Amino acid sequence: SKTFIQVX
Amino acid sequence: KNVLYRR
Repeated sequence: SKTFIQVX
Repeated sequence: KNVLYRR
């Protein structure tokens, strides 16, 4: 599972 | 669990 956590 | 970050 590819989780893309956006930071700003 | 592929935790990646996108700025």
